[PDB]
Amino acid sequence: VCSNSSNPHLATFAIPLGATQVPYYCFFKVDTYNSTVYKFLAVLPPTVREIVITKYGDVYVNGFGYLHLGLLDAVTINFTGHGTDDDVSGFWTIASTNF
Amino acid sequence: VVNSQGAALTQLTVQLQHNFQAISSSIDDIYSRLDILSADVQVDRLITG
Amino acid sequence: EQPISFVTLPSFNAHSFVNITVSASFGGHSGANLIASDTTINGFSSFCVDTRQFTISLSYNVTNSYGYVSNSQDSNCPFTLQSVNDYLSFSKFCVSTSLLASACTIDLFGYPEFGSGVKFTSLYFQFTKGELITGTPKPLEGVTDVSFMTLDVCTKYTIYGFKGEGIITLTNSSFLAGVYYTSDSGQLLAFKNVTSGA
Amino acid sequence: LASACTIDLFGYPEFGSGVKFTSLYFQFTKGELITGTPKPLEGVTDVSFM
Amino acid sequence: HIPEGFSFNNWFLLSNDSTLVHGKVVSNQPLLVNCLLAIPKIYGLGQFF
Ligand SMILES: *[C@@H]1O[C@H](CO)[C@@H](O[C@@H]2O[C@H](CO)[C@@H](O[C@@H]3O[C@H](CO[C@H]4O[C@H](CO)[C@@H](O)[C@H](O)[C@@H]4O)[C@@H](O)[C@H](O[C@H]4O[C@H](CO)[C@@H](O)[C@H](O)[C@@H]4O)[C@@H]3O)[C@H](O)[C@H]2NC(C)=O)[C@H](O)[C@H]1NC(C)=O
Ligand SMILES: *[C@@H]1O[C@H](CO)[C@@H](O[C@@H]2O[C@H](CO)[C@@H](O[C@@H]3O[C@H](CO[C@H]4O[C@H](CO)[C@@H](O)[C@H](O)[C@@H]4O)[C@@H](O)[C@H](O[C@H]4O[C@H](CO)[C@@H](O)[C@H](O)[C@@H]4O)[C@@H]3O)[C@H](O)[C@H]2NC(C)=O)[C@H](O)[C@H]1NC(C)=O
Ligand SMILES: *[C@@H]1O[C@H](CO)[C@@H](O[C@@H]2O[C@H](CO)[C@@H](O[C@@H]3O[C@H](CO[C@H]4O[C@H](CO)[C@@H](O)[C@H](O)[C@@H]4O)[C@@H](O)[C@H](O[C@H]4O[C@H](CO)[C@@H](O)[C@H](O)[C@@H]4O)[C@@H]3O)[C@H](O)[C@H]2NC(C)=O)[C@H](O)[C@H]1NC(C)=O
Ligand SMILES: *[C@@H]1O[C@H](CO[C@@H]2O[C@@H](C)[C@@H](O)[C@@H](O)[C@@H]2O)[C@@H](O[C@@H]2O[C@H](CO)[C@@H](O[C@@H]3O[C@H](CO)[C@@H](O)[C@H](O[C@H]4O[C@H](CO)[C@@H](O)[C@H](O)[C@@H]4O)[C@@H]3O)[C@H](O)[C@H]2NC(C)=O)[C@H](O)[C@H]1NC(C)=O
Ligand SMILES: *[C@@H]1O[C@H](CO)[C@@H](O[C@@H]2O[C@H](CO)[C@@H](O[C@@H]3O[C@H](CO)[C@@H](O)[C@H](O)[C@@H]3O)[C@H](O)[C@H]2NC(C)=O)[C@H](O)[C@H]1NC(C)=O
Ligand SMILES: *[C@@H]1O[C@H](CO)[C@@H](O[C@@H]2O[C@H](CO)[C@@H](O)[C@H](O)[C@H]2NC(C)=O)[C@H](O)[C@H]1NC(C)=O
Ligand SMILES: *[C@@H]1O[C@H](CO)[C@@H](O)[C@H](O)[C@H]1NC(C)=O
Ligand SMILES: *[C@@H]1O[C@H](CO)[C@@H](O)[C@H](O)[C@H]1NC(C)=O
Ligand SMILES: *[C@@H]1O[C@H](CO)[C@@H](O)[C@H](O)[C@H]1NC(C)=O
Repeated sequence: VCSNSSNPHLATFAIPLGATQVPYYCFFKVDTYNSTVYKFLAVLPPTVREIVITKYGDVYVNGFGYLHLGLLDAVTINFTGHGTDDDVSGFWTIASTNF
Repeated sequence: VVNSQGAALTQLTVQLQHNFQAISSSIDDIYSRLDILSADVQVDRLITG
Repeated sequence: EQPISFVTLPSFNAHSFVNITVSASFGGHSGANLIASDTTINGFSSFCVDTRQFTISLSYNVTNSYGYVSNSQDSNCPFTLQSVNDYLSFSKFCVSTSLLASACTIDLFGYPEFGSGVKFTSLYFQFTKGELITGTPKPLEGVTDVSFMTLDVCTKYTIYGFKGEGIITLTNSSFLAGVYYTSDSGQLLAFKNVTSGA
Repeated sequence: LASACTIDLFGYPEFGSGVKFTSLYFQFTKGELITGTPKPLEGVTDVSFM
Repeated sequence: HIPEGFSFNNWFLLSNDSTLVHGKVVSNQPLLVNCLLAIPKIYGLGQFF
């Protein structure tokens, strides 16, 4: 969940957000069957091109490997893909990469 | 022979990165994080190697 | 009088205080022997940090007839009790008084000068290398980005978990990959300002 | 026990804290008279097979 | 196999730490592809993988 200084609830999680409204402040919500906490890790970089996710929980942004997690099994993706939005779609290509 | 004489210098830098049974290869890193005694022993090992 | 430069990933002021408190008495049992000893981590037996910036604080509460108790620390982890306040970077950090897997042990010893010294307790640290956790000696007030540095002068710098001595300068190079560049000597000569790209 | 290594078992009930149940001690010597097989052999006169 | 004749503008090497400025290296990398989807529309309906 990422927001551009529009945090009705994340402001409670992080009162001193800082910076200004132009940069986007992203957050990871740790949702589970016991708690729904919200964590802050970093601010959105100005440019993002390639994002890689592994089966072992490793996420790579711009060839860095920012964060690592445990075992993964599935994922869900949603945006405004209402048929006619593919022209300005934010995803160019999605592939099943193998080592 | 020209490449043979131009070689045998690059590998001299390599063993600096090698760690000799020490926490890290950077002496400044070790000296400011751990007590003087074991750090001195480890840097003695490093300099001897 | 070396200026100090500290630069990490851009983030706001998220500071927390982790506190270990030890309380014990010596003058009741035998002078050289204790009666009761309690250790609390913010009033709890174990804790785990979550904020990017954290500060450790250790408090002593010892009672004895002599009134003076020598405090000593037995260290096995790569960092000591006070060394953690020297701009240290981690990814996961948890502290407990009980045994935990893949955790080193740090011991605290008290010598009330009565002739015999005793170990109050043992501390266990479960730590992983990383960037999301930073240890600062003091909180930063009115600071939007913790990173601060001085250019074109000799300075003691601590960048991305590596500490060195040198003059730092700006270069007119463009690169879209990586956050730092290293040579075959282990020297991190080139690093990029992620916010600006410089 | 003397000259015995320690093997530890840890249980994490997902409640937030994990504990060590106990410690196991093995006193072992290299040799031939003891063999460890995944399953018993039924109707076998000589365990050797190749 | 990936076809030849690609600029790979939106591709980067998978690195845990640092990056090679210039040179050559061999390592296991995520390059083998099973299927490719481009100009997409369906993930706007909560696509599941
Ligand atoms: C950056 O740092 C990260 C750490 O965060 C490294 O990530 C590790 O990468 C290695 C290499 O892939 C991972 O090791 C893999 O573990 C798999 C899981 O092991 C299970 O299966 C084996 C049997 O194969 C059992 O013996 C074992 O007990 C486990 O049950 C292995 O399966 C992998 O080996 C096999 O993988 C597939 C499976 O079919 C085969 O096709 C392969 O040929 C191979 O035989 C492999 O060993 C490791 O788990 C990762 N760690 C983490 C924490 O994610 C990165 O490697 C490092 N570098 C880079 C560039 O990112
Ligand atoms: C974990 O450990 C930290 C570090 O000790 C604790 O933080 C300290 O908390 C104590 C009180 O429990 C503070 O002592 C007094 O606090 C009063 C109110 O605290 C607020 O204001 C101070 C600044 O004045 C802030 O630092 C603090 O975070 C609160 O926002 C102050 O009014 C007192 O000020 C008096 O002393 C100072 C110094 O002599 C004088 O300048 C003043 O004029 C006044 O006379 C006093 O400071 C202490 O300040 C806190 N230190 C820090 C660094 O925050 C945590 O409470 C503790 N947490 C747990 C769970 O154990
Ligand atoms: C390279 O690395 C440096 C190292 O930190 C980072 O530099 C960022 O960009 C600029 C460069 O200096 C800095 O942020 C900007 O500061 C300006 C001035 O700051 C204050 O100056 C006086 C006090 O001396 C105040 O009175 C004044 O009001 C300023 O607040 C600001 O003008 C910028 O925005 C400010 O004003 C707007 C006006 O609406 C407010 O909305 C903002 O909230 C803000 O108050 C801006 O803040 C700072 O050094 C770094 N900014 C960051 C990290 O956010 C960068 O990492 C990188 N350089 C660049 C350019 O990215
Ligand atoms: C330094 O430590 C002392 C010792 O207290 C305790 O010592 C260990 C046994 C261990 O439990 C420590 O964690 C703990 O600090 C502090 O002195 C007293 O500490 C207690 C905390 O346990 C305070 O509160 C007390 O709590 C008891 C349990 O509920 C309660 O029974 C007490 O009431 C009784 O207090 C005295 C005995 O202490 C007794 O004479 C009374 O008549 C009454 O029944 C009490 O509520 C006390 O308030 C602390 N002070 C006193 C004078 O007892 C000390 O505060 C701490 N810090 C310093 C010295 O700075
Ligand atoms: C990838 O993202 C870019 C950035 O948005 C997309 O470019 C956008 O393309 C659409 C249609 O091609 C443009 O809409 C049309 O623009 C023309 C002017 O060129 C205008 O006359 C029309 O009325 C209509 O608005 C859109 O402007 C353009 N974005 C920008 C910033 O110019 C691109 O299509 C995306 N690619 C994929 C595959 O999704
Ligand atoms: C998750 O663990 C916590 C504590 O063990 C429990 O979650 C509570 O569930 C009740 C009823 O749904 C809520 O009213 C509480 O607010 C929950 N706690 C918290 C901290 O949010 C429960 O045991 C577990 N929940 C599961 C297994 O679904
Ligand atoms: C982010 O900024 C855009 C303007 O480009 C605005 O429309 C949008 O509402 C902002 N985000 C939020 C969560 O308000
Ligand atoms: C970089 O730009 C030009 C060369 O491209 C050079 O003359 C200039 O001095 C440099 N500026 C710096 C290093 O700030
Ligand atoms: C995906 O998000 C849109 C938001 O516009 C929502 O209407 C839709 O129901 C979501 N899809 C699923 C499967 O939740």
